[PDB]
Amino acid sequence: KLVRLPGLIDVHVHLREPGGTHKEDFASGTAAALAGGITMVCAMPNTRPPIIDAPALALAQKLAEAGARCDFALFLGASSENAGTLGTVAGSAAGLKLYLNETFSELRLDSVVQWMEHFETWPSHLPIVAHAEQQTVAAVLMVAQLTQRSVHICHVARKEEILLIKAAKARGLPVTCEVAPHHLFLSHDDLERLGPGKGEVRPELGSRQDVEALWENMAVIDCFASDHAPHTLEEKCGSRPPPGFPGLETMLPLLLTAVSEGRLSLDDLLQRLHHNPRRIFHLPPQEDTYVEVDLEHEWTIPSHMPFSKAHWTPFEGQKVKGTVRRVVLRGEVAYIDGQVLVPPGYGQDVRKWPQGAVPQLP
Ligand SMILES: O=c1[nH]cc(F)c(=O)[nH]1
Ligand SMILES: [Zn+2]
Ligand SMILES: [Zn+2]
Repeated sequence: KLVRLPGLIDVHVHLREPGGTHKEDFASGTAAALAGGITMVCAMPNTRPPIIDAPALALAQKLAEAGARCDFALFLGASSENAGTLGTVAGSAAGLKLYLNETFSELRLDSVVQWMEHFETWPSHLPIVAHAEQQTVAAVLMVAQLTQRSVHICHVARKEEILLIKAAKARGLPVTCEVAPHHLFLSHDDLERLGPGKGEVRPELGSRQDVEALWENMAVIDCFASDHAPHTLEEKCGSRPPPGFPGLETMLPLLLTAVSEGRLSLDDLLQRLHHNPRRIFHLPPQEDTYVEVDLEHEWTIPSHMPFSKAHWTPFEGQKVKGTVRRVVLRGEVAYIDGQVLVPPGYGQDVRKWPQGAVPQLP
Protein backbone atom coordinates (compact mmCIF):
# COMPACT_ATOMS: atom_id res chain seq x y z
CA LYS A 1 0.00 0.00 0.00
CA LEU A 2 0.99 3.65 -0.28
CA VAL A 3 2.69 5.43 2.62
CA ARG A 4 1.88 9.08 3.26
CA LEU A 5 4.85 11.24 4.15
CA PRO A 6 4.90 14.91 5.16
CA GLY A 7 6.28 17.43 2.72
CA LEU A 8 10.01 16.72 2.55
CA ILE A 9 12.63 19.50 2.63
CA ASP A 10 16.01 19.67 0.84
CA VAL A 11 18.14 22.41 2.42
CA HIS A 12 20.88 22.23 -0.22
CA VAL A 13 20.06 22.63 -3.93
CA HIS A 14 21.56 24.53 -6.89
CA LEU A 15 18.83 25.76 -9.23
CA ARG A 16 21.30 27.66 -11.49
CA GLU A 17 18.99 30.61 -12.18
CA PRO A 18 20.12 33.33 -12.83
CA GLY A 19 23.04 32.79 -15.20
CA GLY A 20 23.35 29.04 -15.70
CA THR A 21 19.89 28.19 -16.97
CA HIS A 22 21.18 25.68 -19.51
CA LYS A 23 22.12 23.52 -16.49
CA GLU A 24 18.79 23.99 -14.68
CA ASP A 25 16.30 26.74 -13.90
CA PHE A 26 13.75 27.24 -11.13
CA ALA A 27 11.06 25.57 -13.26
CA SER A 28 13.07 22.48 -14.19
CA GLY A 29 14.84 22.15 -10.85
CA THR A 30 11.68 22.37 -8.78
CA ALA A 31 9.99 19.95 -11.16
CA ALA A 32 12.87 17.60 -10.29
CA ALA A 33 12.24 18.37 -6.60
CA LEU A 34 8.55 17.44 -6.77
CA ALA A 35 9.42 14.25 -8.69
CA GLY A 36 11.74 13.36 -5.82
CA GLY A 37 9.10 13.88 -3.13
CA ILE A 38 10.52 17.29 -2.17
CA THR A 39 8.08 20.17 -1.56
CA MET A 40 10.47 22.81 -0.20
CA VAL A 41 14.03 23.65 -1.30
CA CYS A 42 16.74 26.03 -0.07
CA ALA A 43 18.69 27.29 -3.10
CA MET A 44 22.38 28.19 -2.91
CA PRO A 45 23.73 31.60 -3.99
CA ASN A 46 26.59 30.64 -6.33
CA THR A 47 24.61 31.83 -9.37
CA ARG A 48 25.50 34.46 -12.06
CA PRO A 49 25.16 37.02 -10.72
CA PRO A 50 25.86 35.46 -7.23
CA ILE A 51 23.33 36.22 -4.51
CA ILE A 52 25.68 38.29 -2.38
CA ASP A 53 23.86 41.63 -2.07
CA ALA A 54 20.37 43.06 -1.77
CA PRO A 55 19.81 43.72 -5.52
CA ALA A 56 20.90 40.21 -6.49
CA LEU A 57 18.62 38.78 -3.81
CA ALA A 58 15.66 40.83 -5.09
CA LEU A 59 16.28 39.61 -8.65
CA ALA A 60 16.50 35.95 -7.60
CA GLN A 61 13.35 36.31 -5.48
CA LYS A 62 11.28 37.42 -8.48
CA LEU A 63 12.89 34.82 -10.72
CA ALA A 64 12.02 32.18 -8.11
CA GLU A 65 8.46 33.43 -7.60
CA ALA A 66 7.93 33.26 -11.38
CA GLY A 67 9.54 29.87 -12.04
CA ALA A 68 9.47 27.73 -8.92
CA ARG A 69 6.88 24.96 -8.74
CA CYS A 70 7.52 23.98 -5.11
CA ASP A 71 8.13 26.32 -2.20
CA PHE A 72 11.57 27.67 -1.47
CA ALA A 73 13.91 29.88 0.47
CA LEU A 74 17.03 31.52 -0.99
CA PHE A 75 20.47 31.54 0.59
CA LEU A 76 22.61 34.64 0.69
CA GLY A 77 26.30 34.06 -0.07
CA ALA A 78 29.23 35.34 1.96
CA SER A 79 31.82 37.22 -0.10
CA SER A 80 35.17 38.85 0.52
CA GLU A 81 33.37 42.20 0.44
CA ASN A 82 29.84 41.97 1.85
CA ALA A 83 30.41 41.30 5.56
CA GLY A 84 28.36 43.78 7.58
CA THR A 85 26.27 44.81 4.56
CA LEU A 86 23.52 42.17 4.72
CA GLY A 87 21.71 43.16 7.91
CA THR A 88 18.65 44.64 6.26
CA VAL A 89 17.97 41.60 4.01
CA ALA A 90 19.42 38.77 6.14
CA GLY A 91 16.06 37.78 7.66
CA SER A 92 14.53 37.26 4.24
CA ALA A 93 17.09 34.57 3.26
CA ALA A 94 17.30 30.87 4.11
CA GLY A 95 20.63 31.59 5.80
CA LEU A 96 24.17 32.69 5.01
CA LYS A 97 26.34 30.30 2.94
CA LEU A 98 30.15 30.27 3.28
CA TYR A 99 32.33 28.67 0.56
CA LEU A 100 35.51 27.70 2.41
CA ASN A 101 37.03 25.28 -0.14
CA GLU A 102 37.57 25.20 -3.89
CA THR A 103 34.48 24.06 -5.83
CA PHE A 104 32.10 25.41 -8.51
CA SER A 105 32.14 28.77 -6.75
CA GLU A 106 33.58 32.25 -7.16
CA LEU A 107 32.90 33.03 -3.49
CA ARG A 108 35.88 31.46 -1.71
CA LEU A 109 37.02 33.38 1.37
CA ASP A 110 40.75 32.86 1.68
CA SER A 111 41.42 34.48 5.08
CA VAL A 112 39.93 33.03 8.27
CA VAL A 113 39.55 36.67 9.40
CA GLN A 114 36.88 37.04 6.70
CA TRP A 115 35.08 34.04 8.20
CA MET A 116 35.16 35.68 11.63
CA GLU A 117 33.87 38.96 10.19
CA HIS A 118 30.87 37.13 8.75
CA PHE A 119 30.19 35.19 11.95
CA GLU A 120 30.39 38.44 13.92
CA THR A 121 28.23 40.59 11.61
CA TRP A 122 25.53 38.17 10.41
CA PRO A 123 22.54 38.23 12.81
CA SER A 124 23.28 35.57 15.39
CA HIS A 125 19.77 34.05 15.28
CA LEU A 126 19.94 33.27 11.49
CA PRO A 127 21.47 30.08 10.00
CA ILE A 128 25.06 29.96 8.78
CA VAL A 129 26.01 26.96 6.63
CA ALA A 130 29.51 26.15 5.31
CA HIS A 131 31.07 24.17 2.52
CA ALA A 132 33.90 22.98 4.77
CA GLU A 133 36.03 19.92 3.98
CA GLN A 134 38.47 17.92 6.11
CA GLN A 135 40.43 20.24 8.37
CA THR A 136 38.26 23.16 7.27
CA VAL A 137 35.46 21.63 9.38
CA ALA A 138 37.57 22.02 12.53
CA ALA A 139 38.67 25.51 11.43
CA VAL A 140 35.11 26.78 10.93
CA LEU A 141 33.98 25.16 14.19
CA MET A 142 36.70 27.14 15.93
CA VAL A 143 35.37 30.33 14.34
CA ALA A 144 31.84 29.46 15.50
CA GLN A 145 33.16 28.92 19.05
CA LEU A 146 35.16 32.17 19.05
CA THR A 147 32.05 34.03 17.94
CA GLN A 148 29.80 31.95 20.27
CA ARG A 149 27.20 30.75 17.79
CA SER A 150 26.03 27.74 15.80
CA VAL A 151 27.21 26.46 12.43
CA HIS A 152 25.79 23.91 9.99
CA ILE A 153 28.22 21.80 7.95
CA CYS A 154 27.17 21.01 4.37
CA HIS A 155 27.64 17.58 2.62
CA VAL A 156 29.79 15.77 5.23
CA ALA A 157 31.62 13.10 3.20
CA ARG A 158 34.49 11.62 5.24
CA LYS A 159 35.05 9.46 8.29
CA GLU A 160 37.41 12.26 9.38
CA GLU A 161 34.65 14.89 9.21
CA ILE A 162 31.77 12.98 10.86
CA LEU A 163 34.01 11.86 13.75
CA LEU A 164 35.12 15.45 14.30
CA ILE A 165 31.50 16.61 14.34
CA LYS A 166 30.68 13.77 16.72
CA ALA A 167 33.37 14.95 19.14
CA ALA A 168 32.13 18.53 18.92
CA LYS A 169 28.55 17.53 19.67
CA ALA A 170 29.77 15.48 22.65
CA ARG A 171 31.32 18.68 24.05
CA GLY A 172 27.95 20.38 23.70
CA LEU A 173 28.96 22.64 20.81
CA PRO A 174 26.08 23.95 18.63
CA VAL A 175 26.97 22.20 15.37
CA THR A 176 24.65 20.42 12.93
CA CYS A 177 25.40 18.72 9.62
CA GLU A 178 23.91 17.18 6.47
CA VAL A 179 24.98 14.28 4.25
CA ALA A 180 24.27 13.93 0.52
CA PRO A 181 23.16 10.65 -1.09
CA HIS A 182 26.26 10.24 -3.28
CA HIS A 183 28.42 10.01 -0.15
CA LEU A 184 26.13 7.28 1.23
CA PHE A 185 25.57 5.27 -1.96
CA LEU A 186 28.72 5.80 -4.09
CA SER A 187 32.44 5.55 -3.38
CA HIS A 188 35.89 5.14 -4.94
CA ASP A 189 34.67 1.76 -6.21
CA ASP A 190 32.47 3.70 -8.66
CA LEU A 191 35.12 6.04 -10.12
CA GLU A 192 36.01 3.44 -12.77
CA ARG A 193 32.43 3.39 -14.10
CA LEU A 194 31.94 7.14 -13.83
CA GLY A 195 35.29 8.26 -15.24
CA PRO A 196 37.15 11.36 -14.09
CA GLY A 197 34.69 13.80 -15.71
CA LYS A 198 31.34 12.52 -14.49
CA GLY A 199 32.96 11.45 -11.21
CA GLU A 200 34.15 14.97 -10.38
CA VAL A 201 32.40 16.25 -7.24
CA ARG A 202 33.31 18.29 -4.16
CA PRO A 203 33.50 16.93 -1.55
CA GLU A 204 35.02 14.07 -3.61
CA LEU A 205 33.67 10.52 -3.42
CA GLY A 206 34.99 8.68 -0.38
CA SER A 207 36.54 5.31 0.34
CA ARG A 208 34.39 2.39 1.41
CA GLN A 209 35.49 3.14 4.98
CA ASP A 210 34.30 6.74 4.55
CA VAL A 211 30.89 5.49 3.40
CA GLU A 212 30.74 2.89 6.17
CA ALA A 213 31.70 5.50 8.77
CA LEU A 214 28.78 7.76 7.76
CA TRP A 215 26.31 4.87 8.03
CA GLU A 216 27.78 3.80 11.39
CA ASN A 217 27.42 7.41 12.61
CA MET A 218 23.84 8.01 11.38
CA ALA A 219 23.07 9.44 14.84
CA VAL A 220 25.45 12.34 14.12
CA ILE A 221 23.74 13.20 10.80
CA ASP A 222 21.03 15.84 11.33
CA CYS A 223 19.88 16.17 7.69
CA PHE A 224 19.99 14.48 4.33
CA ALA A 225 20.36 17.05 1.55
CA SER A 226 20.99 16.40 -2.12
CA ASP A 227 23.54 19.13 -2.98
CA HIS A 228 21.68 18.94 -6.27
CA ALA A 229 24.41 20.44 -8.50
CA PRO A 230 23.40 20.03 -12.14
CA HIS A 231 25.81 20.47 -15.03
CA THR A 232 25.33 19.17 -18.56
CA LEU A 233 26.98 15.94 -19.66
CA GLU A 234 29.04 17.98 -22.13
CA GLU A 235 30.40 20.04 -19.23
CA LYS A 236 31.02 16.99 -17.02
CA CYS A 237 32.99 15.26 -19.82
CA GLY A 238 34.87 18.34 -21.06
CA SER A 239 38.32 19.75 -20.44
CA ARG A 240 37.74 21.37 -17.04
CA PRO A 241 34.75 19.48 -15.61
CA PRO A 242 32.82 21.41 -12.97
CA PRO A 243 32.26 19.38 -9.80
CA GLY A 244 28.80 18.26 -8.76
CA PHE A 245 26.02 15.76 -9.34
CA PRO A 246 22.27 16.16 -10.00
CA GLY A 247 20.33 14.39 -7.17
CA LEU A 248 16.77 15.64 -6.40
CA GLU A 249 15.10 12.89 -8.42
CA THR A 250 17.25 10.03 -7.05
CA MET A 251 17.69 11.03 -3.38
CA LEU A 252 14.44 9.69 -1.93
CA PRO A 253 14.33 6.50 -4.03
CA LEU A 254 17.87 5.68 -2.88
CA LEU A 255 16.98 6.37 0.75
CA LEU A 256 13.71 4.42 0.60
CA THR A 257 15.76 1.48 -0.68
CA ALA A 258 17.97 1.74 2.40
CA VAL A 259 14.83 1.84 4.54
CA SER A 260 13.43 -1.29 2.91
CA GLU A 261 16.79 -3.01 3.47
CA GLY A 262 16.59 -2.17 7.19
CA ARG A 263 19.63 0.16 7.09
CA LEU A 264 17.64 2.98 8.73
CA SER A 265 14.07 3.40 9.86
CA LEU A 266 11.33 5.40 8.17
CA ASP A 267 11.49 7.65 11.23
CA ASP A 268 15.24 8.19 10.82
CA LEU A 269 14.48 9.27 7.26
CA LEU A 270 11.68 11.66 8.27
CA GLN A 271 13.84 13.21 11.00
CA ARG A 272 16.51 13.96 8.39
CA LEU A 273 14.37 15.09 5.43
CA HIS A 274 11.65 16.92 7.35
CA HIS A 275 11.84 17.57 11.11
CA ASN A 276 15.50 18.50 11.47
CA PRO A 277 15.58 20.69 8.32
CA ARG A 278 12.56 22.50 9.75
CA ARG A 279 14.10 23.19 13.12
CA ILE A 280 17.66 24.05 12.02
CA PHE A 281 16.48 26.51 9.34
CA HIS A 282 13.25 27.63 11.05
CA LEU A 283 11.24 26.67 8.03
CA PRO A 284 7.45 26.96 8.28
CA PRO A 285 5.01 24.07 7.90
CA GLN A 286 3.27 23.59 4.55
CA GLU A 287 -0.52 23.36 4.85
CA ASP A 288 -2.26 20.39 3.20
CA THR A 289 1.03 19.07 1.79
CA TYR A 290 2.19 15.46 1.62
CA VAL A 291 4.06 12.85 -0.41
CA GLU A 292 2.74 9.36 -1.25
CA VAL A 293 5.40 6.71 -1.86
CA ASP A 294 5.33 3.07 -2.96
CA LEU A 295 7.92 0.96 -1.17
CA GLU A 296 7.26 -2.16 -3.27
CA HIS A 297 8.12 -1.14 -6.83
CA GLU A 298 11.64 -2.12 -7.90
CA TRP A 299 13.25 -0.23 -10.77
CA THR A 300 16.69 0.58 -12.18
CA ILE A 301 18.02 4.14 -12.32
CA PRO A 302 18.27 5.08 -16.03
CA SER A 303 20.96 7.13 -17.73
CA HIS A 304 19.03 10.32 -16.93
CA MET A 305 15.96 11.19 -14.93
CA PRO A 306 13.00 12.92 -16.55
CA PHE A 307 13.21 16.46 -15.21
CA SER A 308 16.65 17.81 -14.34
CA LYS A 309 18.23 19.66 -17.25
CA ALA A 310 21.48 17.95 -16.24
CA HIS A 311 20.20 15.03 -18.31
CA TRP A 312 22.62 12.57 -16.63
CA THR A 313 23.06 10.88 -13.27
CA PRO A 314 25.95 9.14 -11.47
CA PHE A 315 23.46 6.60 -10.03
CA GLU A 316 22.76 5.07 -13.46
CA GLY A 317 22.36 1.32 -13.14
CA GLN A 318 21.63 1.22 -9.42
CA LYS A 319 18.64 -0.90 -8.41
CA VAL A 320 16.24 0.89 -6.07
CA LYS A 321 13.02 -0.06 -4.28
CA GLY A 322 10.69 2.80 -3.54
CA THR A 323 9.05 5.37 -5.78
CA VAL A 324 7.24 8.68 -5.44
CA ARG A 325 3.66 8.15 -6.61
CA ARG A 326 1.95 11.45 -5.83
CA VAL A 327 2.73 14.82 -4.24
CA VAL A 328 0.10 17.27 -2.99
CA LEU A 329 1.40 20.80 -2.36
CA ARG A 330 -0.86 23.21 -0.46
CA GLY A 331 -3.99 21.40 -1.61
CA GLU A 332 -3.10 20.91 -5.29
CA VAL A 333 -1.84 17.75 -6.93
CA ALA A 334 1.71 18.69 -7.87
CA TYR A 335 3.09 15.42 -9.19
CA ILE A 336 1.74 12.03 -10.18
CA ASP A 337 3.62 9.06 -11.66
CA GLY A 338 5.98 11.21 -13.72
CA GLN A 339 3.71 14.15 -14.51
CA VAL A 340 4.31 17.51 -12.84
CA LEU A 341 0.96 19.27 -12.64
CA VAL A 342 1.62 22.68 -11.06
CA PRO A 343 2.99 25.47 -13.29
CA PRO A 344 6.14 27.53 -12.92
CA GLY A 345 5.30 30.21 -10.38
CA TYR A 346 3.09 28.05 -8.14
CA GLY A 347 5.91 27.99 -5.57
CA GLN A 348 6.30 30.65 -2.91
CA ASP A 349 9.09 32.20 -0.84
CA VAL A 350 8.49 30.67 2.59
CA ARG A 351 10.43 33.47 4.27
CA LYS A 352 7.55 35.79 3.37
CA TRP A 353 5.02 33.64 5.23
CA PRO A 354 4.18 34.99 8.72
CA GLN A 355 5.23 31.64 10.22
CA GLY A 356 8.43 31.62 8.14
CA ALA A 357 10.24 34.55 9.74
CA VAL A 358 12.89 33.48 12.23
CA PRO A 359 11.83 34.55 15.75
CA GLN A 360 14.26 36.88 17.49
CA LEU A 361 14.70 38.98 20.62
CA PRO A 362 13.67 42.64 19.98
O1 LIG B 1 29.24 22.54 -4.05
C1 LIG B 1 29.01 22.68 -5.24
N1 LIG B 1 29.72 22.04 -6.21
C2 LIG B 1 29.48 22.20 -7.54
C3 LIG B 1 28.51 23.01 -7.96
F1 LIG B 1 28.24 23.19 -9.26
C4 LIG B 1 27.70 23.76 -7.03
O2 LIG B 1 26.81 24.53 -7.34
N2 LIG B 1 28.03 23.52 -5.71
ZN1 LIG C 1 29.36 22.66 -1.39
ZN1 LIG D 1 26.26 22.91 -2.97
